[PDB]
Amino acid sequence: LTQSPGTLSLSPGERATLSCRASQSVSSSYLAWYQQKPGQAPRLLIYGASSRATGIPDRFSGSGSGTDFTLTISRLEPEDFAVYYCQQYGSSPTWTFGQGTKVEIKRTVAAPSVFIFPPSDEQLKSGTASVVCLLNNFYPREAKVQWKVDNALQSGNSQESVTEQDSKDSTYSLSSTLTLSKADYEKHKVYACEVTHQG
Amino acid sequence: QFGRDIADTTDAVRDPQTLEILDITPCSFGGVSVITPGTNTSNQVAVL
Ligand SMILES: *[C@@H]1O[C@H](CO)[C@@H](O)[C@H](O)[C@H]1NC(C)=O
Ligand SMILES: *[C@@H]1O[C@H](CO)[C@@H](O)[C@H](O)[C@H]1NC(C)=O
Repeated sequence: LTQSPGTLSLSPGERATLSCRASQSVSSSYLAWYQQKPGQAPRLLIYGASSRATGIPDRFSGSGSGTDFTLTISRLEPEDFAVYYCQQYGSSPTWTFGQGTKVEIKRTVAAPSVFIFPPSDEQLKSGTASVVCLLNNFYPREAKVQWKVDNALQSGNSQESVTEQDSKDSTYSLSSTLTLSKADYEKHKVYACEVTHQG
Repeated sequence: QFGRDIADTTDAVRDPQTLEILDITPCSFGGVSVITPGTNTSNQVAVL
């Protein structure tokens, strides 16, 4: 299955449309749609390519034809901020799900506040280093991060940068960790991190 | 006792008990056109 756009990030209160599309491998009535918040079991929103399940708000609406189909959300709420899946019957043998379009609906717009952390006495006496660079209070998650000593260390195979965390501050946050030997903290005379955001 | 139109039909009538005069207007009617993009474009339609 194709599902688009890969994320849908419009303001609350609007009308917003997800699409679900296929080859001729599938049959026209058996489309359905599902909501999943982080870590939850999915919840059935739409079946029959157009019918709401019982206990789903009248502001959701499915429609389509042939192999081009859609779910329009209307009067959007923060409760809609979730991954949304279509699915369709593979004509008779098999069950097929869509991409999981993240409904990343508009919260704020902001560039990151940033904090930068060299190695520390317990970490170094344990025979290790890990340099840390922290980003927070931003939206969208438009972030890019680069490590330097003070030229470059972003080429290091031991560098990491975890997926972004959304917050009650209506904004994303993320961390990069540059794990290293204690001999790198002996080698490099300074450590630094640089950030690109909003484009 | 009766009113008349061009077709030789009742444009109005007098009631045989209360003797008041009633117009007759025919009950509303018209065509039902279906407005459609082609079936090759969509199965959705509007109705006039
Ligand atoms: C018919 O009956 C009503 C009620 O008794 C009376 O008002 C009316 O004048 C009568 N009409 C005729 C044509 O006799
Ligand atoms: C038929 O519809 C498809 C899209 O559904 C379009 O690509 C194609 O050009 C149409 N052909 C004609 C002749 O209408």
